[PDB]
Amino acid sequence: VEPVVVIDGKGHLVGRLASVVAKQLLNGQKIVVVRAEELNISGEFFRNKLKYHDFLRKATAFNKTRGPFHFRAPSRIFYKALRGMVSHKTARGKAALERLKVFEGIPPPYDKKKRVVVPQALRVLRLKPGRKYTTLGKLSTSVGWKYEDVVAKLEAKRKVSSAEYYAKKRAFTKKVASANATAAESDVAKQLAALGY
Amino acid sequence: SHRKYEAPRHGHLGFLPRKRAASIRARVKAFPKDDRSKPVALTSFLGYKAGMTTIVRDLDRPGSKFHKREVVEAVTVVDTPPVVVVGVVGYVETPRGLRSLTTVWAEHLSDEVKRRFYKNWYKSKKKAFTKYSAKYAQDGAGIERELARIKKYASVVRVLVHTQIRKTPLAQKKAHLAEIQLNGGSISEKVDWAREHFEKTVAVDSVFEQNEMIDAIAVTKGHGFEGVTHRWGTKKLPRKTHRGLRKVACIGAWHPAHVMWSVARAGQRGYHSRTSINHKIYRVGKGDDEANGATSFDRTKKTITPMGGFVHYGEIKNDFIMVKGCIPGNRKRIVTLRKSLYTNTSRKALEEVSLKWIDTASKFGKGRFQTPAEKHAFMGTLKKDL
Amino acid sequence: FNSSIGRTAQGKEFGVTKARWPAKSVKFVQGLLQNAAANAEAKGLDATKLYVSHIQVNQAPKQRRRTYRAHGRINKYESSPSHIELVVTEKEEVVRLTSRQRGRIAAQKRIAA
RNA sequence: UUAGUGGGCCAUUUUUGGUAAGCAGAACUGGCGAUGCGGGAUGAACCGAACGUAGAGUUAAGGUGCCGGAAUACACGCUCAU
RNA sequence: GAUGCCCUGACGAGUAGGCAGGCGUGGAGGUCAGUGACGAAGCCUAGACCGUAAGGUCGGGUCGAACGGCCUCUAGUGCAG
RNA sequence: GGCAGUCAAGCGUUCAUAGCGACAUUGCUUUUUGAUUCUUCGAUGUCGGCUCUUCCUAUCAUACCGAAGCAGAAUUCGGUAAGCGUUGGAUUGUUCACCCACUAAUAGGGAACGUGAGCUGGGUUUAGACCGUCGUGAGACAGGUUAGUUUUACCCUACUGA
RNA sequence: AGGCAUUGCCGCGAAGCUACCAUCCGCUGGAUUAUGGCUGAACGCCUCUAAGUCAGAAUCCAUGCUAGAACGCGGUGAUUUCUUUGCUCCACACAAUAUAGAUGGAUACGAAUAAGGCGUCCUUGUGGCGUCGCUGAACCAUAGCAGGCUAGCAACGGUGCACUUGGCGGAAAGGCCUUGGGUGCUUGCUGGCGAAUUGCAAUGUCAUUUUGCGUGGGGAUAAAUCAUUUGUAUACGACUUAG
Ligand SMILES: [K+]
Ligand SMILES: [K+]
Ligand SMILES: [K+]
Ligand SMILES: [K+]
Ligand SMILES: [K+]
Ligand SMILES: [K+]
Ligand SMILES: [K+]
Ligand SMILES: [K+]
Ligand SMILES: [K+]
Ligand SMILES: [K+]
Ligand SMILES: [K+]
Ligand SMILES: [K+]
Ligand SMILES: [K+]
Ligand SMILES: [K+]
Ligand SMILES: [K+]
Ligand SMILES: [Mg+2]
Ligand SMILES: [Mg+2]
Ligand SMILES: [Mg+2]
Ligand SMILES: [Mg+2]
Ligand SMILES: [Mg+2]
Ligand SMILES: [Mg+2]
Ligand SMILES: [Mg+2]
Ligand SMILES: [Mg+2]
Ligand SMILES: [Mg+2]
Ligand SMILES: [Mg+2]
Ligand SMILES: [Mg+2]
Ligand SMILES: [Mg+2]
Ligand SMILES: [Mg+2]
Ligand SMILES: [Mg+2]
Ligand SMILES: [Mg+2]
Ligand SMILES: [Mg+2]
Ligand SMILES: [Mg+2]
Ligand SMILES: [Mg+2]
Ligand SMILES: [Mg+2]
Ligand SMILES: [Mg+2]
Ligand SMILES: [Mg+2]
Ligand SMILES: [Mg+2]
Ligand SMILES: [Mg+2]
Ligand SMILES: [Mg+2]
Ligand SMILES: [Mg+2]
Ligand SMILES: [Mg+2]
Ligand SMILES: [Mg+2]
Ligand SMILES: [Mg+2]
Ligand SMILES: [Mg+2]
Ligand SMILES: [Mg+2]
Ligand SMILES: [Mg+2]
Ligand SMILES: [Mg+2]
Ligand SMILES: [Mg+2]
Ligand SMILES: [Mg+2]
Ligand SMILES: [Mg+2]
Ligand SMILES: [Mg+2]
Ligand SMILES: [Mg+2]
Repeated sequence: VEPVVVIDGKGHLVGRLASVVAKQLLNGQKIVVVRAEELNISGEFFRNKLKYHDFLRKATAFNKTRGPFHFRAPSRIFYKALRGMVSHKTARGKAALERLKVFEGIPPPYDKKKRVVVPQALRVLRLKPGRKYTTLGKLSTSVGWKYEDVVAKLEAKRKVSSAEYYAKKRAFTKKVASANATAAESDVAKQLAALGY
Repeated sequence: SHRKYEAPRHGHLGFLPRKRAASIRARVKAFPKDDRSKPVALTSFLGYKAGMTTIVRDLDRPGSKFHKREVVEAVTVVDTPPVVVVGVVGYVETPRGLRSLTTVWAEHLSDEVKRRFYKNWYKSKKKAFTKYSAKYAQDGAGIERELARIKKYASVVRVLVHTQIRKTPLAQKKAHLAEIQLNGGSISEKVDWAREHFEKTVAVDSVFEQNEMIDAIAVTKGHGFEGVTHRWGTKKLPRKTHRGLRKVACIGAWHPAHVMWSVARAGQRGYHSRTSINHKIYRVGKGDDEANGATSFDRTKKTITPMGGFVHYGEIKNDFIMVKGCIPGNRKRIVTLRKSLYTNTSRKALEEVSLKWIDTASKFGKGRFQTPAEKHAFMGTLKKDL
Repeated sequence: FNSSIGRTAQGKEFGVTKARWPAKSVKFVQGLLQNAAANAEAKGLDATKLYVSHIQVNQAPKQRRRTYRAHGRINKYESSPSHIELVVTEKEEVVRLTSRQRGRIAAQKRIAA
């Protein structure tokens, strides 16, 4: 419905989110994912580290620059999951992946835009409580990502600015909701209540 | 089947590819960790390799068989005139790494530096920084705002310095320009320091001291296209070998059906960037000093320049650094000296060094005399003297 | 026709690494430009505005010698001659609409006025 | 009346030699060879189904997170694996 | 046009192989009182038409002396190895 | 063939299991050799060594540990571990073997039984020759012996540099 | 004083190249394995393990070191007229261009989920009280020739455009907010006039790029390469120097 959808990666499961994003892009919806460092993977940390090490073992024996390339940043781990669920060697697949952007943290311009979630991929709605899970920032750091602290510093700053914004809107929402309550018990308001408004 | 006898591989896969460095000036790829309690200071310096010579000193190493005995030691002399500061760069941390936010330049740049912005100086109209300098007109609020930017946003500050290559004996007139990181102080203190040194010189004695361990970053001497025997150190094949013997006999198994990146092959040798660590400073020489080759034990008034000049270099009329042993690069090559990235507390690192004698005979043959006077005494009068 | 020739800085003005100085070719082509310029003068064209508007080289019939190879064999050793030709030249410097579209265009102009 | 053929090979079941074999040798049937098509990623032989050229509908075997057409369907349990 | 016309129902995989109906080439008998220096034959042609196909037909360019349709006869009669 | 389990009668002063382990019995491996004959007979160069890279772990050494019939020292059994090393020689074409010696240690293997347009050509394996046995003879011998041409890259890729 | 002897031969021999045959140099953090532990249930005891947790290997990941994506990115300097009036920016036309796909609005807390949001009160708290959820099926916008021309009423609100005021924003800020006046519009309410024939539908053309070209207004006044030259470089290109 929106011409761009900005998904807050936080608290979502890599594969389930990947599967939904992949389908959305193939259907011609532009998507942006933010906070890829807060994304989860089911399974305890150690297991997921072991899986990443198995992946690091894979390389063209006669020349390691010929791939596979082992990207370490959270955003690129998510991009790998996605790229695998799209026919990325076709022109249609290349077009589909041009409709996607993934970021650690929430950079401009997306810091002042609404962020949605994807309930079919939320960890809190999907995992049985008690099952262990990995957070992707921790995983990324353990396999050589270098910017966990920078993103954390920048996110702390953004959240200070954001809390101030919210405090102001929450104040303006009182004035409105107050002025709407005095408008009740007018003829217009009673007429509207008949028609379901 | 398994190789019949084991041996270590030839050469180190951490220094690949063995290609020609991208510039003649090797990049400092890491600066020391900043302690912001300390006063503001350069973390590195630029110089030119003059040559090597020889030193005597007494060894202070308790437990050694050579404790309190004279050793002779090779040294390397780097010609280090003062660097001029001509700008600041502010870098900001990002999730994609450090990015330069803005540069500010000094109002007046010398032709030594201006030359670095041209490939054809003689034909040019010499317009570099002509519009920029006019930013300093009025109060120069344009500059003040750009400095304020750096102070507001930057996480690391580096000064742009240039060598005074005019002060060397080199034929080149175009100076080398490099960013050096300021350690010590707050970001505001760092950008102030830089502002109060625009157009001013910085002397090597400000940066380095006697006994300090330092790192030498330089492009190594070039040797052009080289065979596998000298480039990798592989074993020469037997004299009976048809089709040549300075080779590797087997460049791989049948599978993988590809030559592997780990096999020794012929190609460029030398002109590689290298960072050699832990060179102890044995002397910070003054240029003004007429006795900068003399010691407490050898009171002979003389400079470090050996009789004849340093071969392929010249005199040394400037401040210099004398470093134990050898460093990458050849005579005349730009070299970056850097402060140690760690705090070495070896007994080797902590030794206070005092030179008994510096050799100053000619390096253009089997020099027998330290000075012209020494020669004239031993020889006596010659026919040309009359 | 440049496989395994050498590299040279004089290629840079044309964007290439591979260039050469084929003197025998150059001489033959300059003889033809001289002939074409003369021919243009005889027709009374303006020599200042002449450009090479067509130049074309074609393969002429080979000329055959032989070379002697090891083990008593013989191989060809042929010339690859050319036909060249050139020309210098003086420089010199209904709508179908449906009724619905017609109706729209009319309505559009009735409002604009 | 005349052509080609007179090297076969595979699967289920029965079966001999052999430690066994994608091994050797028989029995009955079905196949491949001579055969595309849907499925089993891929594959002579397996599953479905055998083929003029088209249109519509419905299905087989196999499937329906995404690659990929089709329920991130419904239901009861089980399972956490350095 | 009875080898025609038409009605009805069913069917259509295929190597080796068999048979059938056709297409094409050099030459022969017959015929169209056939085409042609006002352009025969040949050749070129991301121009057109007919045929399931073998193939046939037409336009444009090039060219210069012969050549085709149909009914039959006959073979040194069709190439990717 | 090689390597590993299970059971536990016994051995182990005493005591099944520190270390071992009979009678049995379950497996794994493809560095043995067989079995087979599917691929190649209009040819995939046929032993070994030399050179060089990389991989496996069933670990000889080195790191950190558990066990002991671990007092110490020495050693033995076991774990995580293939990160790092694993040699110089006498005789033999040797692979294998064997001995001397050094060593922290002289572990085992794979990669078309890695690697001949990389070498070498000692062996084998054409044609010359000798011997022994065999054969009436021509001749035979997975028996011994001696002499016996080792070709081509300028293409594509791969790799190394530019 | 020299030639020739395929460098005639011998001794020394600088430079260059070079040798465990020479000299120098070879980093320190984090996370783990085995293992040993802590707290501790299951199982009223016990238990290193189940939840949770400590130490820990030649391991792993960083630090450091080499290359730098020839389709990754940043900062910064100078950007040619003096004559085909070349370059640039802005406004305005006029052409072309071609779209990975506008058709009312991408509508901003953070954190938790065996818990929260909002409001409210006070002893300001891990506080008391109330209320909400059970999906955005929302909220906002939304009437007028694709939206005309006009007359009033009521408010002094809403909203567009250009212009100003002050501020904040460097993660990719290139946007958010704010002052003031101006000028439109107002469907908050009530009037008047227009619309036809696109013929019973036909996207029935309303967006967004990229580039050129012509007008007017501003602005700026270089380099690189070849050739020559160097030897810190080199097969050739390339590199590094000088003019
Ligand atoms: K081998
Ligand atoms: K060449
Ligand atoms: K028959
Ligand atoms: K027969
Ligand atoms: K079939
Ligand atoms: K199939
Ligand atoms: K069926
Ligand atoms: K896929
Ligand atoms: K006829
Ligand atoms: K065989
Ligand atoms: K064969
Ligand atoms: K040894
Ligand atoms: K001989
Ligand atoms: K001579
Ligand atoms: K306890
Ligand atoms: Mg890395
Ligand atoms: Mg070995
Ligand atoms: Mg060396
Ligand atoms: Mg030879
Ligand atoms: Mg010398
Ligand atoms: Mg080539
Ligand atoms: Mg010859
Ligand atoms: Mg001959
Ligand atoms: Mg027959
Ligand atoms: Mg028979
Ligand atoms: Mg037969
Ligand atoms: Mg058989
Ligand atoms: Mg057959
Ligand atoms: Mg399968
Ligand atoms: Mg689908
Ligand atoms: Mg048929
Ligand atoms: Mg004939
Ligand atoms: Mg004709
Ligand atoms: Mg054609
Ligand atoms: Mg004629
Ligand atoms: Mg014939
Ligand atoms: Mg042919
Ligand atoms: Mg054929
Ligand atoms: Mg062949
Ligand atoms: Mg061959
Ligand atoms: Mg071969
Ligand atoms: Mg093991
Ligand atoms: Mg084998
Ligand atoms: Mg082999
Ligand atoms: Mg060979
Ligand atoms: Mg061999
Ligand atoms: Mg070979
Ligand atoms: Mg031989
Ligand atoms: Mg013989
Ligand atoms: Mg060549
Ligand atoms: Mg636990
Ligand atoms: Mg680059």
